[PDB]
Amino acid sequence: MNLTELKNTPVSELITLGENMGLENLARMRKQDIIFAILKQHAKSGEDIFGDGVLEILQDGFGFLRSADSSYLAGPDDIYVSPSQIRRFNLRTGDTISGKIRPPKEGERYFALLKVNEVNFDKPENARNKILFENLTPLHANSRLRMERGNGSTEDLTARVLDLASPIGRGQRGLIVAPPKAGKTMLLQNIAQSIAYNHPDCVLMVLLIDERPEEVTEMQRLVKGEVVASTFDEPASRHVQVAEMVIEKAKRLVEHKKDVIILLDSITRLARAYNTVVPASGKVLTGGVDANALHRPKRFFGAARNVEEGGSLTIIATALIDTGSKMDEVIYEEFKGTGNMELHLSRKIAEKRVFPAIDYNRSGTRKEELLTTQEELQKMWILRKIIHPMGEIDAMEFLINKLAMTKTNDDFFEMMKR
Amino acid sequence: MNLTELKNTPVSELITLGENMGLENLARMRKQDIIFAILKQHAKSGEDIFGDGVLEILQDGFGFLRSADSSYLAGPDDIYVSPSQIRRFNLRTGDTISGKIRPPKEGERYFALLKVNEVNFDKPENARNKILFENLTPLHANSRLRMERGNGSTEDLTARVLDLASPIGRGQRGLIVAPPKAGKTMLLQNIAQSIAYNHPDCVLMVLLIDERPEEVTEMQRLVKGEVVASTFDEPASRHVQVAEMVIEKAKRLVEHKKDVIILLDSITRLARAYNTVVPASGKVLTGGVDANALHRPKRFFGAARNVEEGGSLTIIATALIDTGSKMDEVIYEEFKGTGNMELHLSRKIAEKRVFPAIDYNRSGTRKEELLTTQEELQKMWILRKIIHPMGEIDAMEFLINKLAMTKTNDDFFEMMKR
Ligand SMILES: Nc1nc2c(ncn2[C@@H]2O[C@H](COP(=O)(O)OP(=O)(O)OP(=O)(O)O)[C@@H](OP(=O)(O)OP(=O)(O)O)[C@H]2O)c(=O)[nH]1
Ligand SMILES: [Mg+2]
Repeated sequence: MNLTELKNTPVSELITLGENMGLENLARMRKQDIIFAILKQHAKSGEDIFGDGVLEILQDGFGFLRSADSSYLAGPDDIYVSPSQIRRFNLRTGDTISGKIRPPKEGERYFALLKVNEVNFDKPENARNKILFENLTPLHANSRLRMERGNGSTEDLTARVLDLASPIGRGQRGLIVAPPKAGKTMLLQNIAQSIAYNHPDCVLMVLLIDERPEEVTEMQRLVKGEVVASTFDEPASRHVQVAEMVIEKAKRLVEHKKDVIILLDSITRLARAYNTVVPASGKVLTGGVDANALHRPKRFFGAARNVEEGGSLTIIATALIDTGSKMDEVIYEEFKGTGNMELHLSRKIAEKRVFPAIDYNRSGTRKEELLTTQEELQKMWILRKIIHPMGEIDAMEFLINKLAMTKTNDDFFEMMKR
Repeated sequence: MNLTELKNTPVSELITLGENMGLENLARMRKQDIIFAILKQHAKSGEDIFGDGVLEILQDGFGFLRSADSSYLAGPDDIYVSPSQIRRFNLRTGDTISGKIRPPKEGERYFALLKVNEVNFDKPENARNKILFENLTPLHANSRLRMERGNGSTEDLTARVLDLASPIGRGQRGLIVAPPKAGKTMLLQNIAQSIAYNHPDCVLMVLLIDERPEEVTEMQRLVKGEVVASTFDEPASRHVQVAEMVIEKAKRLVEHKKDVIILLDSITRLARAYNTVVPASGKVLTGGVDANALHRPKRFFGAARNVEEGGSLTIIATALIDTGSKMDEVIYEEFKGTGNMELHLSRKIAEKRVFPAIDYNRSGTRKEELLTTQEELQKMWILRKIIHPMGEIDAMEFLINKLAMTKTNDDFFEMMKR
């Protein structure tokens, strides 16, 4: 029996399946309780069960395989694995493990792994000789990630506008400056769709911190891939835990020669959660924040890199400014010159209901010549020269108007070449 | 007899009933005590006493059927339900149980439930199979709640202004930012009347926290619905208990595919009560608040959603700003991004005796395309474009002057189009 099959099924179908098996009252308790009871009954039946999850090390030394469909939330059905297994097969937090599951015997409040048959989509033995994450050297991004949809639809307009504004490559550490009511989500959704279509091989995971519960559903419906989020109901501990699990899973994927892309929703929310969770170091920085608090956001953000051996790790993050909270621009002043590429959004442009509201003159990337070719580089340079004089809002209007008349980016290339 | 109808009777009628029943004193006791005495005297002869109430589950195992007449205050007349009944029918806190009761026996001082005949306005068997609230899928609000009644009276001006400014829908999570002496109570009263008029099907509850005793009675005599309040002369535990009972009752009602609307007089007062009642976690933010504390009010605020299966939970809570306290400031600080609808009251417009004192430029709703039609949305955009250059007080004066001339918002749009 497949645990993920039960998890993916709707709750009503789970209740009906349990009632067919029996168990009497099943509707009232949560989904995790339902799946736990159904799994226990099926194990009592005798048939072997196969389950998969993402491993995590707890402070007690034990391992837990959290599930992605629950946004890595601890639950009664969370498989728990002894440190003996971790010693037997070299494992750490973020690893994806699939195998047969032991029924919960006396003293077993959760399910446990009997035999492991898959580690990070690979055999257990082949995971021992892999190299850690930052043992691999950091290298400048060189392989361009093309996120032009190419269908000519209105959705592709923002993708190509950001592409000529500031190209994004594999392994880059992007940064988005998003004032309130600027279209941050309407940009993230398009970026996620472009990544999922143009580059299906790369693993796409979306991390949302301090989000509204209603937006999580639309994010997880629109994005083809893995969406994990922590709403504002959950404490800062949950935000930190989900962020750490996501970054560790990405690092483990990179170590396994996989290419993974992370679309972080907000650096500011993560930094606030980290400031809340960490103990005080005895020194209070400006704005009621801790020096040690700001370190772990840097640890999360700096993992974006183009590994010369196994692939890339791209982390696109968005910054919140002019929110009113002073810790927000404290975090901004911490990350002034950290991102490889920076895209700036403008509130005044968004006021006229013309989108995308970006500042083309400000938005740009460093060492762009590596990602693009010579012709693209000089074309971008002359475009910067010619749209440099006119105002940013008129610049955006002219850009969207001109890209509208052109089917693709090459049509624009030939248009400004004449 | 029925306990609820006895509770609804005035105190003098209760004393007369106790006297003609042949019971002495009953004058200087509280309402609950005289109710208990009357119930005991009638129970000595039987006649199958009835009673209903909202279930509050205590950690010891058993529960109590509180009444909304006393705003769920603990009293001698509360029905006592044993854990056996809570186990036979799956009952959680907030369930509305109605049935016959039995007189207390030797060794017990509370009336006990004898035979349940209604749970959540439904048969117990049907209520046992309901899906839990947490398993329901949140969604963006799409069904509008039109405040305007079209009467043309000067009271409808506030409703029409608010319909133009920040449209609301079933399942919204609204926030009213009100400085002191701006007119929040009158606005809440008007919203309650508009809801009771236009949408009689929705369940309307008005929750007042730390309110003055006279305002409580004013709201109870004005609002056509359920009003539960806890005055300032009560411990913060009382505020916490009342808020939790209200939210649990709302969740149970929503589980039955019902639309529930909750108007919260102050999220700031609720946050203060939670901060007082919660144990200190050792990390204290600016102003003396505990980061652990604000997790509980947020869970109250985050329950507002539009359930995909059916029903919705609208929560319109007022936030107090510029009250002269840093703790209230940080409480509002932690709550900006949670709401999908905001309405900003202005003291500058209030001091000129121009009402409603609504800051039109700084107030709005998120994703208004779903609630309103295309023509309504474009007309609203035209009006916003017209208003935007004006100052807040001039804009509100002009808007109210133009709005009073006609009767309905549609005719106002037609006139402005010309
Ligand atoms: N059709 C279209 N709309 C765009 C586009 N780009 C931006 N927008 C609009 O910009 C708004 C999105 O802003 P968000 O980033 O979602 O809001 P933020 O709070 O900054 O981030 P968050 O969603 O919390 O993570 C939406 O309008 P609101 O009604 O929510 O703003 P309004 O609320 O003023 O009515 C979008 O419709 C685009 O390319 N096409
Ligand atoms: Mg956001």
